[PDB]
Amino acid sequence: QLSGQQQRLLAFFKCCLLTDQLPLAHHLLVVHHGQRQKRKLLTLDMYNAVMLGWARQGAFKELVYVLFMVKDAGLTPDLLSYAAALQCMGRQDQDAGTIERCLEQMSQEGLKLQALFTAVLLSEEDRATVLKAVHKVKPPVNTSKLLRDVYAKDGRVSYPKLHLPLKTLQCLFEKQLHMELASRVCVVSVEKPTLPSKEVKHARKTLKTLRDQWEKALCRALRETKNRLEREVYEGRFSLYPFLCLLDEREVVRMLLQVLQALPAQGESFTTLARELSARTFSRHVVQRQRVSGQVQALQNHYRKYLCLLASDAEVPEPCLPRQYWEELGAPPWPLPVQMELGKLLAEMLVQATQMPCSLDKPSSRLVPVLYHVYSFRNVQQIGILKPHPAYVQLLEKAAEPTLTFEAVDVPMLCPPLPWTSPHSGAFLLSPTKLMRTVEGATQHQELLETCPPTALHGALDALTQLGNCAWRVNGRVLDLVLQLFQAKGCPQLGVPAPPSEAPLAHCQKVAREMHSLRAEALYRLSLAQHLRDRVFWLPHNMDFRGRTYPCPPHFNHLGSDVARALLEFAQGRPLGPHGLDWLKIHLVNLTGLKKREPLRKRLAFAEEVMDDILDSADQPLTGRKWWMGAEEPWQTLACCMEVANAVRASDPAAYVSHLPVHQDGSCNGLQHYAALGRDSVGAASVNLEPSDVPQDVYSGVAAQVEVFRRQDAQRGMRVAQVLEGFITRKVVKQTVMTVVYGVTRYGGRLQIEKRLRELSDFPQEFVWEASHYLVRQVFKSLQEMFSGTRAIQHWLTESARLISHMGSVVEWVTPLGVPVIQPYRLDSKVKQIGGGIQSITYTHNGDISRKPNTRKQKNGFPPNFIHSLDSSHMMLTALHCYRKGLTFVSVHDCYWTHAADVSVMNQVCREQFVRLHSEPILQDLSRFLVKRFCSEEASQLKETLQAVPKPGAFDLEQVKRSTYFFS
Amino acid sequence: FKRYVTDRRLAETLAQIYLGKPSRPPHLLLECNPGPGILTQALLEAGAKVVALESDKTFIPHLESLGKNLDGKLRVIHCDFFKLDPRSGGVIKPPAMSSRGLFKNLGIEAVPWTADIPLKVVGMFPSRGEKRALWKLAYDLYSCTSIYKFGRIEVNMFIGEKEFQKLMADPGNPDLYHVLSVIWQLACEIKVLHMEPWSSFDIYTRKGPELLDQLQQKLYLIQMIPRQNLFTKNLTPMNYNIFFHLLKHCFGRRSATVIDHLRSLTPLDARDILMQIGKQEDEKVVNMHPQDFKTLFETIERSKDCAYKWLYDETLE
DNA sequence: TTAAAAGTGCATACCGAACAAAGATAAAATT
DNA sequence: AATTTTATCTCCAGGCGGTATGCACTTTTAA
Repeated sequence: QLSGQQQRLLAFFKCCLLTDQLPLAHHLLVVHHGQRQKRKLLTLDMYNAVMLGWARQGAFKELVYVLFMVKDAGLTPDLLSYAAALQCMGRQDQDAGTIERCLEQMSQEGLKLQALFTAVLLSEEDRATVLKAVHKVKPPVNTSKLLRDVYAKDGRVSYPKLHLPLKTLQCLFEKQLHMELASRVCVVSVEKPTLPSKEVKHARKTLKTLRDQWEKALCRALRETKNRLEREVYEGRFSLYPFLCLLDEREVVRMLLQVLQALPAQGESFTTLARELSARTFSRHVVQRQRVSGQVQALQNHYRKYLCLLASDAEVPEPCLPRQYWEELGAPPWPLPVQMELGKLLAEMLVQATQMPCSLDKPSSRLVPVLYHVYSFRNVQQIGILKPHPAYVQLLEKAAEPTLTFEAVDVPMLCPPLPWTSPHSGAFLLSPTKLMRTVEGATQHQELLETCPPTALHGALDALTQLGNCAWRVNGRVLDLVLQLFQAKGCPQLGVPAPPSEAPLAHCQKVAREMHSLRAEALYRLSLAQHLRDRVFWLPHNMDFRGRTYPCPPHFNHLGSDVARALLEFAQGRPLGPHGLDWLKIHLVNLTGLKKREPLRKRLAFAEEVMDDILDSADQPLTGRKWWMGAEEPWQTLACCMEVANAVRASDPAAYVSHLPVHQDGSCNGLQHYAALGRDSVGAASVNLEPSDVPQDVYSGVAAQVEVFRRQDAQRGMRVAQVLEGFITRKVVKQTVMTVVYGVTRYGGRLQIEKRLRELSDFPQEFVWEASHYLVRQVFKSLQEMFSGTRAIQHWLTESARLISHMGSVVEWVTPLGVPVIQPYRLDSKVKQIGGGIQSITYTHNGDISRKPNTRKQKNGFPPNFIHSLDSSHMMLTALHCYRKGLTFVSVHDCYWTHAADVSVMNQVCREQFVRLHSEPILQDLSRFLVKRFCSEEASQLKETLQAVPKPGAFDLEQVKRSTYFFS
Repeated sequence: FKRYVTDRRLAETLAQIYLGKPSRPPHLLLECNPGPGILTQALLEAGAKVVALESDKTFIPHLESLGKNLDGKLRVIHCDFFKLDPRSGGVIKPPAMSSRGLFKNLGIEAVPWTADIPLKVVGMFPSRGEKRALWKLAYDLYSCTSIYKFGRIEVNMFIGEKEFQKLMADPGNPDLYHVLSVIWQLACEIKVLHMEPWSSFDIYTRKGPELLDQLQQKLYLIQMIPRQNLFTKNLTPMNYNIFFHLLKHCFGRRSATVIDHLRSLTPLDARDILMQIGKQEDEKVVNMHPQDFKTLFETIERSKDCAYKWLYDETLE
């Protein structure tokens, strides 16, 4: 229904409403209504927006005229059309006869005046004005079974508090609000400690003069473009004048200068510069709109009152979850074509307006563009690239600017996140953040999130809130060493990338390109860490389209590499107590990875065995035995050994307070859920889901079965086996089996087995094709024997997804918590493109519900998506039930972190929630939901595929509680 | 698929154009995909040193027995010209044999580019991979590696009608004038030696001995001998990537002027560069002669006083 | 006055190639 | 039915660009 021109005109009308350019919108509406063909584009929504814009001004005759046009067009006015007229009078102070007539006219529709308030999403000021005009004449709690215990007030609750005073928290909130209003963050650069020279001074002076010339040129270009688009408006044509009048001229100039300095020396695609410029424009628009509308003050007061809940000294009449307290205390986009067109115009204005001397070497007579438009060819296709002038790049690297620049969202918050009271509001104070990360035009996830019953989503939202409330801080002693390595020499074996200046010809150049990318990510993440070394910071969280949770700041979080997780540590602290030091040592051993097969007792003993190395590494991380670099994760092990040494060198280990996190990873979590759903007996014992004295590794079990098959075949005198002699190991077959949850097939696994064999020098190359074909079927038969319910579940899920896609609809399901999930896979058949002078951008209309479902990608993603949704549900349940007992809890998708003294407590619920999570009939409920949704309207095959659920195995789930290595 | 001759008269007519064209005895022939070997019989009764290069191992025994029975010079090396010298992998499957080893066991060695021709390569182009093979040959020739590593070698091959027209396209025929035409015509003196109707050959599929359109599609036997002065001071095998990018860019917008493409491709003054080559500013791309492209590239590359000349840093891929 | 050449709007096809591949196999596409 | 074709491992934010072609209409221009 939404055509290309219709969306653009509708957005134009709303933008004119936002910037109060009512004469322009009225003129354009008149022009479109004048022509017969051009009139059909207009719809009732456009008229309603135009008249609502006039209502805020109080011009009643304009409303009369637009109502006359609506009546002439044959469109029937709706409730909002009368609501605009009603709210106009309240500001205009008209006579009661008009109100009586307007109220009586609604009798044709029949809905009452309060029905007007309920049905129409009028603004609060609009609601008040409508109430004033009409006066002339005339929290729930979720009751789900799984979340009943979390939201029940009756019982014992020990919700924790922050460690900071209320005054300090309010000061930090003021700082965060100011930083977000400025919308930029300036960070000193960790690289280039100092460069005193004449040439750097000359480069800085030239750069400053160039930047002045560019800002003036871009101001003139902005003015000329605005005049051009205005004169196109006056010719009865669509344009983007209001979308350029939303922000100040100087703000857009600062925007474009920042984006230009953010362009890498290797260029960037036009469709990327278009997408990012539009997104930044929208963010600045919403921030400025909230600033001028006055909601900043309302948020400031509400937040200053709400901070008493989390403050240490402060208290509340009744402790509650932060969402509930926020609600009780008093609760205070553009279509994709428009966004794409707006970005291209800014990008073109940037490329055209800017100019630089061709020769900066000495005192060129001509000026050349800074950015060039080139083509990059990939097979038959081509890509537009905006590449900087190489002289400008040389000037940038010669200048050695001491300060980077970060967007507001990129830097971690300096104040606690806003509660996730609704999909619309949450996370950042002012900047917009969507709950489910997806593509820009995608609006089928938020639609389901908003249309769900308000109570159902609560369990998800609260969980995210807790994950955002967890404080953090930077480990100083680890960061000093990382900075020392990064600045001088680097250490690629450890993880610190080597500098570009040092030696790493075409192979040399490819190595140089990867190393430069890694060094750039490191300057961004180490600069952020250096900036936040003395400040407590928070990280908001948001979901993906399935249910997993990710931090919002991408450049610096706990989902990163070894250094990222090494620097972070809890800002608060807890005393070690009785069992804290044991868990610290077990965590150290787990990070080393040497004792993966041993029981907890053996790891604890081994930690005491090598204590001398731990002390020497902690005391002299770079001038001692340097044992810590031998671990699987060197930096995390260094941090853990430093913490353990500080704990054991204290007067009393039980009184020592430790900020270091401790991880309890799951064992093959995807298989752990396959086994639970299928009640697999042999598989459960393999995945540590059944109690045992020694951990059971699936990887080594598969390798052992493959080796047994190899010996059996070698006993038959077959050359393929005879070639293999001890070559089968968990290293060879780990990658093949870990992706079985992802749905890998024999073809895919063969490539990874070949890759693993390739490093193995002992193995003869001639047998690679035959061996890979052998090992593939051996591994697959091993998994079929160990995991049969897994295969049945995967087959049933894939078949149901394939039939659903064949029926013409995408696959959607409800998680056990209550969150609904829809799959974003559709076919890009019709091409969408926008014509521009520089280049014609090819874009995908992400929000097209008319596109046909993509059956391959739909049926090839259903099982892993379902497993990730269940994993997220389990994580949320454990997070909430840990919060109920005063637990700090942050999780990397299955790796639950907690304080050292608290680890055991987490385990006690981490298992228990699992036991109840699968206690509900997940598969039968999924089948019932899919039958009700996709089969209530060839349907026999779909109904039979969904009605036949695999029969559960023979297993008692309650024994997961006594399992010692379920999560370790 | 592939096709081989099934008529005595056609093989006889091919014999003299293949062997008597070089009046010099010592030219050996590196024949590709002999098939049954009737053409090899014609070339053997012609007396040439026919080195059969059979793609598979199926028909090697017959040809080898024929060559050895009369002590004839018919060495059926198991290799294919299509898969010759594959970059992927380190272990080479015998059907895809490295060029160095094939030439070492063959007995031929390297000669200077300015020197004379070492040998001649004959056969027929792949039925559906003509563009691919042409691009591979062009890349090898301009990079001075693979077959052309040892010296300039004629490639006397049958090619389809459409590919031949696209190869021989000129600025006088801008409909099909593309980058392949320029890159080949700057290097090889392409001349049609023979033209035949494809119904004469027999197509031997995977099982054994579209289709009608192919039969009616006349095949042109084309000879490609690399030019003596292709590589110059400025156009070198190291710089051929920039030239390839320039040619592929200038045909991205065929209905455009060279002066605007120069701005996208170089920071130098477009008008000043166009003045050196004696061309007007308002010159379309499709009106540029293949020699004019090389002259433009060499003119750009000869900037005496500047530090930057190009925007192809290999970052573009 | 009346008819039209010129122009604007949309979809819609068609073109442009480096760089092996060795089997299996199963659904989907083609016949 | 039945030969060919083509994909073959989930997510964490993603798409070729140009030229010619026809259509269906408004619009500046012909007498």
